[PDB]
Amino acid sequence: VTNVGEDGEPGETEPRHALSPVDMHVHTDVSFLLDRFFDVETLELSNLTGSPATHVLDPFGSTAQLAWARLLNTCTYFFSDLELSIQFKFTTTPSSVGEGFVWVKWFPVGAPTKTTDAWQLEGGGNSVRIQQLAVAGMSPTVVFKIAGSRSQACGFSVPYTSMWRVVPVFYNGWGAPTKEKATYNWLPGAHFGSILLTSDAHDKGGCYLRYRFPRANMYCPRPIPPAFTRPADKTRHKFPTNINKQ
Amino acid sequence: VTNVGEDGEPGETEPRHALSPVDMHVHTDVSFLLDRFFDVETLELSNLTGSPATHVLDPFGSTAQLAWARLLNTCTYFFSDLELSIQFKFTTTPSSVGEGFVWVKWFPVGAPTKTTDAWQLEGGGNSVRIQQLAVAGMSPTVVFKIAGSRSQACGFSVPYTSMWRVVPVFYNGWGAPTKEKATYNWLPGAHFGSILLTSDAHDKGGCYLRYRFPRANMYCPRPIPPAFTRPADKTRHKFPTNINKQ
Amino acid sequence: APIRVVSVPESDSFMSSVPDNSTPLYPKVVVPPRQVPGRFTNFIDVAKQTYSFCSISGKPYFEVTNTSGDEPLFQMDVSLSAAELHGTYVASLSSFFAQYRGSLNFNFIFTGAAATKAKFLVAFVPPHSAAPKTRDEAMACIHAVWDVGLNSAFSFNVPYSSPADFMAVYSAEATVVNVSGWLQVYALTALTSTDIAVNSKGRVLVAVSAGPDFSLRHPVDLPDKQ
Amino acid sequence: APIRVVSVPESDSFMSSVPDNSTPLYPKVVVPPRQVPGRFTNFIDVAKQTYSFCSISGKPYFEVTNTSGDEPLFQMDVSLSAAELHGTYVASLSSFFAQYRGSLNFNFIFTGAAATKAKFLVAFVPPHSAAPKTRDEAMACIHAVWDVGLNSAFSFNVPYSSPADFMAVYSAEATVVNVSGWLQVYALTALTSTDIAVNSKGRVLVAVSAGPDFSLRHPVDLPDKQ
Amino acid sequence: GTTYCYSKPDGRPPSTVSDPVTRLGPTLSRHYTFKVGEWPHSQSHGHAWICPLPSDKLKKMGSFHEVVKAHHLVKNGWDVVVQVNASFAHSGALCVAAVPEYEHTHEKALKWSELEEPAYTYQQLSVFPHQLLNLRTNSSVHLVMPYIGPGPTTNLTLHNPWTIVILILSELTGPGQTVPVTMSVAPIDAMVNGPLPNPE
Amino acid sequence: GNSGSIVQNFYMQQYQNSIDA
Amino acid sequence: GNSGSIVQNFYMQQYQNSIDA
Amino acid sequence: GNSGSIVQNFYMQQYQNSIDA
Amino acid sequence: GNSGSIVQNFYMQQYQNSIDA
Amino acid sequence: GNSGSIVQNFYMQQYQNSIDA
Repeated sequence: VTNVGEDGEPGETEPRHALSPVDMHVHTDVSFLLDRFFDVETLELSNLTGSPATHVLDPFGSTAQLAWARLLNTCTYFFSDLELSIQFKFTTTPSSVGEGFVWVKWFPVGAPTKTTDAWQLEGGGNSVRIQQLAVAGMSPTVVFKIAGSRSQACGFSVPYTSMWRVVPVFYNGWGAPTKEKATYNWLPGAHFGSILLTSDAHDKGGCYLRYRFPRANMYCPRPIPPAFTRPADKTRHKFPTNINKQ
Repeated sequence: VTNVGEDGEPGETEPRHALSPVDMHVHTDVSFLLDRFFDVETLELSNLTGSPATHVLDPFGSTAQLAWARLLNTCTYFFSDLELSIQFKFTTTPSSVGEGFVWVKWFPVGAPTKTTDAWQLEGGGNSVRIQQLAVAGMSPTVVFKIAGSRSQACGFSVPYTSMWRVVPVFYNGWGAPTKEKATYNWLPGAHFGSILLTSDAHDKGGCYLRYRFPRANMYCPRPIPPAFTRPADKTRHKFPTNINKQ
Repeated sequence: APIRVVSVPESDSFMSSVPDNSTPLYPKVVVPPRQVPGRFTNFIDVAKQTYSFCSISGKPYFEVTNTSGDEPLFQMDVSLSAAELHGTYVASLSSFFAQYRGSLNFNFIFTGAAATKAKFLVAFVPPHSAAPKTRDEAMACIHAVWDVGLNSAFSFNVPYSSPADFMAVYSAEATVVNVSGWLQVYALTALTSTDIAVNSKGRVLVAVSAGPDFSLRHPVDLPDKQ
Repeated sequence: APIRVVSVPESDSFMSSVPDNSTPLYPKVVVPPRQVPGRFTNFIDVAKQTYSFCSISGKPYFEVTNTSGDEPLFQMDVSLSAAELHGTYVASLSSFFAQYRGSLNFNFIFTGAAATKAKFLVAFVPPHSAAPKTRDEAMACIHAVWDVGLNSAFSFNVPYSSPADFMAVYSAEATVVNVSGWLQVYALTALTSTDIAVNSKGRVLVAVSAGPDFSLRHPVDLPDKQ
Repeated sequence: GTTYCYSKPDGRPPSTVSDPVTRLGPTLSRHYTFKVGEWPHSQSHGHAWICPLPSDKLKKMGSFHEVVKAHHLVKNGWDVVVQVNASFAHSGALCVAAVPEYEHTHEKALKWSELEEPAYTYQQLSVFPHQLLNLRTNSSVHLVMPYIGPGPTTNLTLHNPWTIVILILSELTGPGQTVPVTMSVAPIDAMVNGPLPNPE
Repeated sequence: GNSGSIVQNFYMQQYQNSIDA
Repeated sequence: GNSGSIVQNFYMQQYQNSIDA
Repeated sequence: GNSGSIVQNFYMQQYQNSIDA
Repeated sequence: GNSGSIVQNFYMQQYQNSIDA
Repeated sequence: GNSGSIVQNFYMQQYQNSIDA
């Protein structure tokens, strides 16, 4: 009704002159936001010996009070590639480790996983045994030493290996014919694969896993959960900040 | 009157032949002068644990008897980008530190700041906890080890993040509606952001912050304060120098 | 033949957001065609093309009754940290960033019965000593008269007015870049009905969208909950 | 395939002024348009287009009285470290550099009343055993006669005369590149007035500007205060 | 002679307000005339009358005052003429400058006052747009200043970009009486934003 | 989005990332 | 002013610095 | 098959591998 | 005299040395 | 004979070896 300004008639609104651009919406770009390293997960090393289990790279159903957790939960289907940074931080005395090789093995979505120490290295009496699936071969094996290491880390890029054209972040159905409470929001292979960290350190320290998601694509936006509580009616939340009145 | 030389008439001045260029005024160029690392500030590391406060990068109202301090006070409004060099110098025995990771986090102008240890790393019994805001994510996290480090430093470039089109080095007014002696030459966000240095070293040593200001622009020149005292009438200041009569 | 190289001091460090990729170890994987509808590339677009309902006292609406007048029915300070903007998409998306710029579009939807009618005055009050308490006070400001029964829905744009090019997403004790004023809605007339025993009150749903000039910059990490 | 590289010995060192940038960690920030008047790009321009007042005994001027003659009213040695150049922009800007080249422009402004008059002789005396004590001595040098009451202001250029292409900003015990001589101002006649009881003295303000050929090179760090 | 401070004024509306901007015409933002104070023989070089614009005299700016008072933000320049009333037997000189973001004022913020400038400041005040007022040559200074500030507009209640500094370089000598300092101020290209509530 | 080095293609487009069909 | 390497643009102009509007 | 760097030919084709006749 | 690398001009001629007038 | 890098001429032919007359 009437539309634009200053007569005050019913339905009439005053003039507004829209602002000019400046930032160009570059920062709200989906793939820009996800192409950075995020500290998601922290994990323990397995001993060289025994029958270790692989850790699945699935950052999807998180509750973590971190920016990547909510963000990954903003869409229904997701596709992206992956980059990893694995670091190693001592939890004991750094002089406990004189060599400290760490074998990292990455497995594509669908890879077989049973391993037991099976590859023997021999030298002057004593010997060392590594896992059947830690050896360098078909899938990537990375070996880094923690001892004098200036960064006690490694890192590499890996692609989207799932069989699904897109990863369902939410799934209204079951991933298996038997409909068990377990296979509910499920679907097999809705992830990035799995890794196996193995080392004579294992005690002595842990890791720090960071994910970077290059080439991200999101489908079907979903509601974004709050993050903070609701302040009192008619008030404003007040947070500590850079700006703030001294 | 008469103008040029040798008749000695009232108002007449003798001939002067201006000198030819040589240096081309390159060194008095504003952005050239500011694009170099300056040792401004020195600061303490926070422990990995607790609720640390962030240090705001504001080199503007300085009194320091250093060249960057006066220079930054030569204009009314300033704009430039930023580069940092953070170093770490032991104040105890270098052998106290066997690993010494230092987490650096930079925050853009306006970023929320409350942190408490919240990310646990686990390994062989013992565990390590880092701040909520030290983790790698949305804003830059840099991690360097001090132990064997050949330079115990890190460094990176960051842009102008303020919301003001220009930073007022001087402000005749208040930055908040409540006019408190505090908010007087103020204006929120007239800076480069803030950093958070966090480490198991914290005691054991400190840092050394150097700023470099690429792309500097200065507006409205202001008076430049003296630096030295006034010598006696009709004399000259005499300083130790490279040249000086042996 | 070996190239003279000088190792920078920031050498073996991490730096999380480097503009460069890591080395690839599992090449040549061709990914299946992903048809699938509804891909979005920028969060600002879904914020602009979509509306959420506000949280007025925990409900997505305010009420007018047959007894109203003077006092404001809805009042919220213009800051993304405002309470009534709590459950919204725009407010929630904002927590990922440090600064915002632009307008917010609010649209009120009167859901009172067809046999019901009322008129509202909605005002945008700029920063001031203290917020008006009655409508005769606020009506001096930018305002619009909404006569339901002309249009059941009404859109009002809260403008961006500030000396700064961007304002803070995360508010705190009032600063010059913290708050932009207040949005208030008054009842120009109380609810009238065909039978007050059947319809005594009507609810106005209030929804928010990002305005056409709205923008968000500076991604930030989540601080301790509060 | 891995490239043969040889690490230089100065390898992991710092070197503060390297002509190169650090690695960027927070890309793509478009900065708001900064209109704002009065941007300056080179300090030498503001030094040349601007004047400051000297510090003659703590005041920005020297005085002539109805009793003057012979002796010099103003005397300063030509060195940026001179006392009377103390509070000036040109002197203060100079402390950031090691060497200077060029002329200085001094302009005297007679602020004595309109009913007042006097004549000055201003001389540039080159390095010498010891500085003239009377004007008949100095008048053998480069000088100008300023009759107030012809022009109330008078500009005089102190030239650059030296075998070196640049001289030192930071002076010390006299060297061949330390000092360039003296600037003196004498009273050719004492102040005359319409009534000596009303106006007995008049003050000449003395201001300095960088000359057209003036320049500064070699940025230097500030030494211990003195 | 007219001195433009940094640049000439513009009538461009603030880039940062998406709400209606009202351009006050000349007949609305008129012109106001004040006596700044009296320059005496006792006052010494370095002494300055500090006149932030306007803020302690906004209440005496009639029309402009009424309009500004009712709105939140204002962008505008000023046209000021400072004069002095002295005889041809008076000696002395002032330096009247227009300073952006002037501060010292010990938080007697936005109040016209008197202070003693600190030497390097009075010596170098000429580095800001100014004009010398030598009592043997002239009696007026005319400065025109554009809007200036960290952002495209401000709130005059909390910020006064421009402040006029009238400083004594050469003390007053000659006839015993004082020299009154006078000033005309006219808001220029004033633009106003966001109307405030009714004052009940 | 977020790859700004001239050296981002040190490895071919088919080795560095996946390829859409 | 003070960037003289041929490698000063190893990272794009929009990644290395800010950009004026 | 499996050599994707632009630098895979840092050494000439006759130095890096064997050559078929 | 004695600078024979292709990389001797890694830094511009005005940064690396002085310049004659 | 036995120099197969593209970088074998990182240093000029007159700096790297001797020159026949």
